Amino acid sequence: GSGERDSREEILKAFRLFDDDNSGTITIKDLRRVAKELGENLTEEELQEMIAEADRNDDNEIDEDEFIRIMKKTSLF
Amino acid sequence: KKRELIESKWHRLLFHDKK
Repeated sequence: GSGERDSREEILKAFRLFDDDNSGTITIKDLRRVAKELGENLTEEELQEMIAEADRNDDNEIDEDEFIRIMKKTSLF
Repeated sequence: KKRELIESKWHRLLFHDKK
């Protein structure tokens, strides 16, 4: 009985931390920013693969639902 | 397995445990 006290919260924290540009969605720019900050100098292509893996909206930004989905998918949360 | 290799990046961003 997690309910309130659920992985959803942690996902949402990660979503916010990722969404540096505060689009309410995680963009390629956000992913690059995150990656660079961690040290991961990821390419356009690498990022677009990640994008495409999560994106089912065809807008190029990972929305909360998509993020939740892939976070579950990958056992990230 | 591209799927795995790509998922590994999402994994790595958050699981960036120092390394």
